[PDB]
Amino acid sequence: GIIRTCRLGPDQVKSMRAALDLFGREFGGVTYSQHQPDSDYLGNLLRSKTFIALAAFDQEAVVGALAAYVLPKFEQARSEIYIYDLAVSGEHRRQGIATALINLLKHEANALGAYVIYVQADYGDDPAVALYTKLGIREEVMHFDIDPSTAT
Amino acid sequence: GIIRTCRLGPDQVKSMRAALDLFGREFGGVTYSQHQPDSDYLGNLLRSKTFIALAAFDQEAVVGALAAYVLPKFEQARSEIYIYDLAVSGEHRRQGIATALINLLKHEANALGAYVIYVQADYGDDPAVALYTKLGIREEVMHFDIDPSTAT
Ligand SMILES: CC(C)(COP(=O)(O)OP(=O)(O)OC[C@H]1O[C@@H](n2cnc3c(N)ncnc32)[C@H](O)[C@@H]1OP(=O)(O)O)[C@@H](O)C(=O)NCCC(=O)NCCS
Ligand SMILES: CC(C)(COP(=O)(O)OP(=O)(O)OC[C@H]1O[C@@H](n2cnc3c(N)ncnc32)[C@H](O)[C@@H]1OP(=O)(O)O)[C@@H](O)C(=O)NCCC(=O)NCCS
Repeated sequence: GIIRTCRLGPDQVKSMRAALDLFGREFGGVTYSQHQPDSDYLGNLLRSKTFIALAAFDQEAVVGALAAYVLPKFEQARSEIYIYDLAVSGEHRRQGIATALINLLKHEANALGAYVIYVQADYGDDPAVALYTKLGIREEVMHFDIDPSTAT
Repeated sequence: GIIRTCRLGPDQVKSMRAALDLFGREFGGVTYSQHQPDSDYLGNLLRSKTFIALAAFDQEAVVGALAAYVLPKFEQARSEIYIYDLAVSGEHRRQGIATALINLLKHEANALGAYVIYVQADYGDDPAVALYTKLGIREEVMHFDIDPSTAT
């Protein structure tokens, strides 16, 4: 029960595949565990300045993970970080794991001169909504999906 | 009134600064026109595979612009495109400009193997909401902002 948090680098594709499994198990979409990208693709993601993979380790086991994207802005020299997925092992809930990964993300943001971190949640994901409401400021917005298949 | 649409490259920082002015004027935030990043920063954005700047030209004038981010996914070898800003000159509305830039974005998505394009709107931006409702599928969601200043 000694938890370590870190940002994965491209030497850690093995721990990254294990974070992928955590997502699949926790979101029900094992979508995450078959059809995983090959090792070069994962390595290339971990090499980018614009993708942030964070993990919490129990021993060598991955018990929490967070994937976020850095969005370098165009109107001004500044950045925003967008949390895409965040999961914690079911056997490890209510132990501060999600909060520690978010805390590490803030340290990553500060190093990047990113001025805000933001994350989105569906109506009904009450854990998610409770966590983010404790940690940040809620706004409500609309999302639209567009199919590129219809290009003309 | 011959409109041309294209994706800017790093040789076109001049047209990109003009797209920045269109945003500032159209969103009221001229935030967009002072404090612009320097030319290397803009050039580096235009060099990335992960940032998409699209513009519509009347002569040499920029009359529409769209900034989007490609999000290479981690669970699977695939991508999503996230439209950040989209603006059209006030003297050029109701002429198909926004729709053409979105159409070009779909061609960019198809070339990238991106499978979806998505965009967000505030309750009350009825042009935006009407455009996106004609073009895609609305969902409603929550957004939370987190201040990295509080890292511990
Ligand atoms: C939400 C989740 C990240 C929680 O992780 P966690 O380590 O157990 O959270 P932490 O221990 O650091 O922080 C707990 C805080 O989150 C909130 N919360 C967490 N789980 C909750 C739950 N099951 N029910 C209600 N509120 C919850 C609370 O606000 C809580 O604060 P508190 O203990 O002071 O009341 C995750 O375990 C989960 O259950 N599902 C993943 C879904 C998700 O987060 N986002 C959508 C997937 S991308
Ligand atoms: C919204 C905006 C992109 C419209 O651009 P446009 O070139 O005039 O749009 P197009 O001519 O290609 O397409 C028109 C469609 O958009 C919708 N629409 C566009 N402007 C509208 C308006 N002012 N009022 C109501 N609906 C509008 C309609 O659905 C319309 O379809 P229709 O002509 O068949 O009824 C832009 O000009 C604007 O007014 N404000 C920018 C705000 C924004 O788009 N997003 C938030 C900023 S990031």
